[PDB]
Amino acid sequence: DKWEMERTDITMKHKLGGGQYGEVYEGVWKKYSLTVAVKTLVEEFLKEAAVMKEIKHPNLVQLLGVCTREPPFYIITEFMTYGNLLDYLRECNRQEVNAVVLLYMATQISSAMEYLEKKNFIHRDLAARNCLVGENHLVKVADFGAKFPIKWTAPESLAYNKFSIKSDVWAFGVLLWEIATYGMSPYPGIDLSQVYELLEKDYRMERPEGCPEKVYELMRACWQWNPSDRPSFAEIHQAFETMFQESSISDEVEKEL
Amino acid sequence: YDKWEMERTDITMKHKLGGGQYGEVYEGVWKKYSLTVAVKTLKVEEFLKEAAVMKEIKHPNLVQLLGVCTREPPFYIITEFMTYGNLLDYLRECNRQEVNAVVLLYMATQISSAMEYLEKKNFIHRDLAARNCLVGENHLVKVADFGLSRLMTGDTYTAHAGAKFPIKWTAPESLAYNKFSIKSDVWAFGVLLWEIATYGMSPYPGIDLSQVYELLEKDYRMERPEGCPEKVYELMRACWQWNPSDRPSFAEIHQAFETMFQES
Ligand SMILES: Cc1ccc(NC(=O)c2ccc(CN3CCN(C)CC3)cc2)cc1Nc1nccc(-c2cccnc2)n1
Ligand SMILES: Cc1ccc(NC(=O)c2ccc(CN3CCN(C)CC3)cc2)cc1Nc1nccc(-c2cccnc2)n1
Ligand SMILES: CC(=O)NC1=NN(c2ccc(Cl)c(Cl)c2)CC1
Ligand SMILES: CC(=O)NC1=NN(c2ccc(Cl)c(Cl)c2)CC1
Repeated sequence: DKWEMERTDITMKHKLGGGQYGEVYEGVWKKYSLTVAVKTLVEEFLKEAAVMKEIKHPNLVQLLGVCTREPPFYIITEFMTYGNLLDYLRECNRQEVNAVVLLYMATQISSAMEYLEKKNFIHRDLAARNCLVGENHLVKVADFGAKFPIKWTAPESLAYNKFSIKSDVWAFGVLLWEIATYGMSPYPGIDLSQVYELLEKDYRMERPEGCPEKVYELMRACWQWNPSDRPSFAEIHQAFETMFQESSISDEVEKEL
Repeated sequence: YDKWEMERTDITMKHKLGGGQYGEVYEGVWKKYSLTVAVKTLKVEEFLKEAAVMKEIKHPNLVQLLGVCTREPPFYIITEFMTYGNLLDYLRECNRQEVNAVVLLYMATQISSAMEYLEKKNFIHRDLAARNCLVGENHLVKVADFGLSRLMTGDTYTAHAGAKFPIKWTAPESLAYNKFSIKSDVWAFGVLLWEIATYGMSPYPGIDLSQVYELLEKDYRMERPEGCPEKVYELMRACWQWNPSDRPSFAEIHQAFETMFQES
């Protein structure tokens, strides 16, 4: 189909970010001299390729082409010039990447998730390490990959192996906490083998330093024990666009002073 | 239909805002931009007079009209939604180490900037108070007018001159001769300043409404509240000059806050 391209069109450079993403390489799509990202390799691979042709949205990593006729196989996406969000936040300049920016990043991510909610997709591994940063603080959600990230995992997935858009809502709340702490690890110091029983007894992380009340209110809503008591991503996204607009106006008033 | 008219199906109506706190105002969604909005509904000339007034007011610190639905009943007036609600309850509930002196200065500055605009456009507010302001993310403050004398029960509004007045916000010339002007808004702003410095205490605490007029005419004024800076208290007092023409203009008040805010 339209997405198939010759492996010759791509100059495969070297493996991306010290291989921390696995078999994903920096590449050059030669006809356009365009730096791209290339996943190489089995039927899960083709399933991923099949899914990525079905999703398009400003804040989801954009598929550019595939190579699926003979090995080795390629999934080709855009290259995001600032890398993954967790490392960005951990190394950023906090006076440039300030509260208006942090809010902008959460708004974009909730936008991607509302889109996946709308098309009935589930993410299953939402976290800062799975998001990418471009120019102008553009953020796009991606998915790089008995092995959980327990600290991002909703109670019904720990206990019953049930995943849903609502367990992505749970993980979105933890991602908010990652943003608010510029990429600290959640539940600081807490034995991850006791997290399930702590959650069952209504333990949650306290508001991190500097986090706005309403953002923390949304985190706590994301962390409701019942999946059905959690907000939809449409509700979360609406709350963030409304906040982001208020914050942008306040930012301009402040500059004008 | 003019340029503000919007199709009803552009809005998802969700539920009464504050559950009826504000009367026939609903929380809604402007779907195409994923924005929460406030929607005022007619359960008529006065309704459309309000919409017409708001079509002339565009300022960062005033509530912004987004559209109206006037093709068939029920009629809608649509504005933005402010995440943190009204300023009075916000001040009463906030975390004071987060909402500190510089944020209070910032909120007063934004409110004075909105009133300077109303002054320049020759509008009068007539009911300026913390309960009529809204707070948004990143300490945004916007001035609104909810028509609260109709909705609010309690001692805030009391009968006077065949009307309802917030006595403790009302300038003397308005209490006495029912005369309202931008200078009686300047009086109310001084009281609003005192609401801010006290994180939302009721003005003239412990003094009965029956006493307020006589006290003000005999030159009583509220004391500087604990922690309020002296130059901010000086502005309050200038706002509470007995003769309306001795009160400062909102242009002057905003300039004074501008200067203060950048020295901090
Ligand atoms: C090279 C590649 C191959 C495949 C993918 N795929 C995805 O990112 C993805 C996102 C969402 C889904 C949707 N899916 C639906 C169902 N559930 C279960 C899972 C998610 C699937 C794949 C991305 C990439 N891009 C990628 N990968 C790793 C690193 C980088 C990268 C690193 C640094 C700078 N720029 C880019 N870029
Ligand atoms: C939905 C609506 C419809 C109309 C209005 N109108 C005004 O706010 C207003 C402000 C200034 C004037 C100027 N006017 C000029 C002269 N006269 C004398 C008085 C003032 C007129 C109307 C607001 C709203 N918004 C509104 N109403 C109630 C509650 C809320 C609300 C509550 C919580 C969070 N966010 C929003 N929001
Ligand atoms: C160290 C520090 O002060 N962090 C604070 N986090 N803020 C924040 C703003 C918007 C969002 Cl969405 C989130 Cl999650 C957090 C503001 C500043
Ligand atoms: C309880 C308490 O300490 N209140 C004080 N109010 N201050 C204040 C600063 C600027 C302005 Cl414009 C205003 Cl109105 C008040 C600072 C702190």
